[PDB]
Amino acid sequence: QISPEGRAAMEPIVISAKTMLESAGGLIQTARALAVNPRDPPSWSVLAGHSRTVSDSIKKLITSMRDKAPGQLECETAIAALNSCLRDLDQASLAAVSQQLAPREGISQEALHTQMLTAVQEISHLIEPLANAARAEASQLGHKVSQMAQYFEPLTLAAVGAASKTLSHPQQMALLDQTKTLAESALQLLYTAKEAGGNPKQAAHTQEALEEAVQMMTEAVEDLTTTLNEAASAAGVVGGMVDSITQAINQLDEGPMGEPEGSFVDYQTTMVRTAKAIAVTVQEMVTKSNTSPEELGPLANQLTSDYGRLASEAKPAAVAAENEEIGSHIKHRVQELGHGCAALVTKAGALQCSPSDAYTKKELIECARRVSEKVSHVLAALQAGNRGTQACITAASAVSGIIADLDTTIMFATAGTLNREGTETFADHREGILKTAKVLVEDTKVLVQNAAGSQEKLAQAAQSSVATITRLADVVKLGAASLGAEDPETQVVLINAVKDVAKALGDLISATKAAAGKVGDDPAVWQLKNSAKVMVTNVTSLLKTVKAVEDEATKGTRALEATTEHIRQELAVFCSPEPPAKTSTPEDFIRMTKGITMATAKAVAAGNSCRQEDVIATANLSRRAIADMLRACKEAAYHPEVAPDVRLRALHYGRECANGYLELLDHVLLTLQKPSPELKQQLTGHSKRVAGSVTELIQAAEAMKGTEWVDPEDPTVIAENELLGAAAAIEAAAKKLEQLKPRAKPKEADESLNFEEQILEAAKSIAAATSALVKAASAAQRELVAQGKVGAIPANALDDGQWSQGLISAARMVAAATNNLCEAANAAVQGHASQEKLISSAKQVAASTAQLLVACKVKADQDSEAMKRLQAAGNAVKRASDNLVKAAQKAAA
Amino acid sequence: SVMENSKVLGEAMTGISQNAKNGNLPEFGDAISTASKALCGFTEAAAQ
Amino acid sequence: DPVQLNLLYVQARDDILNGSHPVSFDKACEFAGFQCQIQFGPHNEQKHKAGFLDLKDFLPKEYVKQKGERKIFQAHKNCGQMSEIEAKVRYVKLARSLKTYGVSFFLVKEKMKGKNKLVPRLLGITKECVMRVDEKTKEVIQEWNLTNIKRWAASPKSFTLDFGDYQDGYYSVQTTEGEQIAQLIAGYIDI
Amino acid sequence: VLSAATIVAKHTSALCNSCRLASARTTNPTAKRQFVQSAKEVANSTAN
Repeated sequence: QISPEGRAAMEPIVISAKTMLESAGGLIQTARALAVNPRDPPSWSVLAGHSRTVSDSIKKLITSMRDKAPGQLECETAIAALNSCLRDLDQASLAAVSQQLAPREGISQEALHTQMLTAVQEISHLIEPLANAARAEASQLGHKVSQMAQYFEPLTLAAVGAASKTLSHPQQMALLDQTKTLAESALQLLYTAKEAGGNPKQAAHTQEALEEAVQMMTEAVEDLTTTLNEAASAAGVVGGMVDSITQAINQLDEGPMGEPEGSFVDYQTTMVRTAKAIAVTVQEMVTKSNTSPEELGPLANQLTSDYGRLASEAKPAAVAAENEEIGSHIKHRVQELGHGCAALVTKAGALQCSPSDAYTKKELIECARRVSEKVSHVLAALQAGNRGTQACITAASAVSGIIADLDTTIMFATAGTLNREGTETFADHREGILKTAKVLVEDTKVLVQNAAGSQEKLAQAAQSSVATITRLADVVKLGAASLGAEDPETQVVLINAVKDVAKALGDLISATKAAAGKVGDDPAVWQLKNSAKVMVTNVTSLLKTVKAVEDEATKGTRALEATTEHIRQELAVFCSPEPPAKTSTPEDFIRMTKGITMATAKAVAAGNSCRQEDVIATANLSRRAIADMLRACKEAAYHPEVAPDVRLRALHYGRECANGYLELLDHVLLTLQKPSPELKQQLTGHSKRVAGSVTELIQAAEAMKGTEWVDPEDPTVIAENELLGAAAAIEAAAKKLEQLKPRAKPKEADESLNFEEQILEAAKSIAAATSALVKAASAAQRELVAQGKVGAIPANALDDGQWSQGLISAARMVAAATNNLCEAANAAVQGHASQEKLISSAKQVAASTAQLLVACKVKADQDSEAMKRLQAAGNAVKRASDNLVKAAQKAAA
Repeated sequence: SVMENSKVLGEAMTGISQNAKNGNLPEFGDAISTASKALCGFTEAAAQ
Repeated sequence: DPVQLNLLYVQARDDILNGSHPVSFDKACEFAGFQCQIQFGPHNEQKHKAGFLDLKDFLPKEYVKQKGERKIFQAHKNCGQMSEIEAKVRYVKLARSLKTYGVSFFLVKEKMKGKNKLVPRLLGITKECVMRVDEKTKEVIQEWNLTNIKRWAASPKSFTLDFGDYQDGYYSVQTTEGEQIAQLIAGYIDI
Repeated sequence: VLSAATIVAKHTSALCNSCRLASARTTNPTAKRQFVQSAKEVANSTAN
């Protein structure tokens, strides 16, 4: 469409342009006569007059392009629009902090929240084309700011109405700040767009200021998003969030946007994990359906935001697929789950307003069961496609739980709960570890043979690899419990041998993750032949670890060879710069740094005693310390508050402290080779050289601290109050199962057999033991504050405050795991239709139990007055959990 | 694109005139064909 | 006076040690060198070595983790054979040279302009002017006359300053003691 | 023959470049499927 107003504005440009041709028309024909006659006195007078009519039209036409100013006048009106709305935010902040502004009783909160949500959604849809249309078209710049600046003037008017009738005073002021943050981000976006003007001649330093303003607006996206829908999820309002399913649907109806930069196998792995997360989330809401319907508010809103992540991940899936028939088969299955979840949220939102209603609960049961069968179809087509390491995603999630199964077992011996079970000895179970290892090398050998081929032999070798280690980890627990609790240190080196093998096995499948049916000339597929060769040296160390325990002359000699072998696997990727996802405090690194001073007293005195059992007690203490220290040297380094110049100083000091300790680990090998005391005196001299790197690691940790304080709170104070606070919480969790009546109602009871009575007596025996276990833990720390073993000095408070923070956590994580098991036992009697949930709830309640027993035994003994009550009741927890574990294998299968 | 032909046709105001002062007819005639082509890109830019 | 200026030096040193008087890192190192010049007389390079004394008596706990005492010992080389009274005079003069002396200072948490981030700042109030001071550099970012500031409002958690049309935008901070700030502002009734 | 064929083979790549801009911007997947074999049959005609 053409506008006559800009047509009249562009019309003087054609005036000087057409008269330029008029000055050029008479010029050449007068120059045509000059070709015949070179010397004519009136000809040079009119030829200069011809060129003057050109040049007078030159100066007017050139300055008209600079006096055009496209998009310059319209952005100035957006400045006054932003200056007006900011002054609206000024006086609203004055009135609401004084509570003097009268609200509007006619208008509603959730009606205003629906308007403000839709306002930002139309804003956010314009921002991503705005950055591209900035540099491309200068007339589009004034065009888009006419659309954008007109949005904020009723949006601020909609904001001041909801904030006036907002009851919560911290919530009534936080909405003004993010709108102020949204306004200034668009104001700096106005500053970057006006200064650049969409000029490709202008340099890229303005373009980096544009992309900074892109992330400034993207910051204003998620701040305004999460603050308002969660406020709507505080009520039972289903509006906008149900439209967000449609707003995820219409982008799928747009079709393939373009060719993706990532691989088809990369986005397939991101889909199957997010599809696994939403299936257990709605199954969690089955438990919260009849029990606590008020908790269902932000649960579906979390599922609302995750479905937008699901649609965005599935957006380049069709183009990345080889067949459009398979790719279009995926995209409709997303909307099938989108239709079912949309009925799931709006029925629960009315159930949020009506908690006493039970028919909507039963109506929510079937549509949750419908999408459970529908989510089986969104992965069966992925199973039909040979592309995608779908078995490897199920492999890595399984062996992480096997690692979590081994996490319970490494804390069995350190707490001392792993007693000798019957007549089991090391000679009885040494071959079952190795006979499984004989098939393990053959499973490792065919992994590089299945590097190129079909998906059927690849997924069969992937599933048999998980079946190998699960057969291996069960006989590891048979061999670890066979040694007895009297010598716990050889139990630790037995499990940690196969634990680092499993960590090497988890990295082994990650080589086949990027290599699915592909060639082997790539170095990552050569790393599939190299990390397996590392695993070959680990599975033969597993042959040697069996040979280490069975004798005593080379007991700690052969155990330390596998200890130094494991550190070089860790130090290879530690020297490689890898930003971790987890953020660790530097105070946790200070606890691990000061622990080497106590570890040097254990390491040198073991070599001076020349006892191979004390070397294993050193090698278990050295490997456990050096593993998390290099993790704390990597996770705390990439914290945003930590300065980026001081983190490589700690990475340099952390590398050479491990290099100074590995040489110390090489010299205590010579102490096992040579019993001369002259080699023992060098261990005292080498201990300060590691401690010299420890003191530099301390001073590197001193200059990295982004927090204002070296410790958040006092360590002994909050550890004591949360101890007795969680002591009554388990007793409150113990009476919950007795409060739960048997499900006489046929509607809520999915399963009503007699094994629910076996679960309930197992859950009550969990609840009765943990009520006495936490009182054994209540007398444990009360003896720690009476005898005074953990210390109270402020210098060691950084070494004990992280333990005191963990003493709060592991008591509350026990209080959380006993809450989630009671949440599982609430779902067990009514029927949860999930076998793996009751397995995971009974395993984590034993995992937190050994975690708190480890957190209690730090700077404490195993045979205290309360620790022996922690031992007897802690064994009563595990024997009740494992009875519940085997009952959970048959529960809802 | 305007600033290209502004210096070309600005020189061609003196380029086609000085050759006619000397009578350099092949030099003047080639200067017209370059100035005409410069006006072709001038008009096609100004119309855009 | 060698006694009253010494007492003012002791008061300023105590206000440094509790942190009520904000100073930059180089000024803290120079004041720690002056304090060592007072406590140990003239400086000898053989006497001061690594691991000599703890910095908790010379610096607050936010400055003992800087690893700069050798720099303070380098400041000891800036001391030399300076006498005690001249060290007191230079301590009081460098204390009065900075704008933080005698000014009511409060550590606050503010929101960044454009960025959704919490940043600590310092608010310094006199009888006639208020100032914003950076946390790291201890530099006066912006000044505001009392006559130009129109109104002020407090909360149990936050505080704001209305400047009217003289300044675009208000000043919002998270103060747990802004009620005493507004009480001191209302105490400036002398026009 | 050879100089004019280079001008033709230049413009066939412009048609293959135009089909890639077309198929990335086409709402209809049927014509996008035809856009794949469009530049393919250009290469099937030109290289022969």
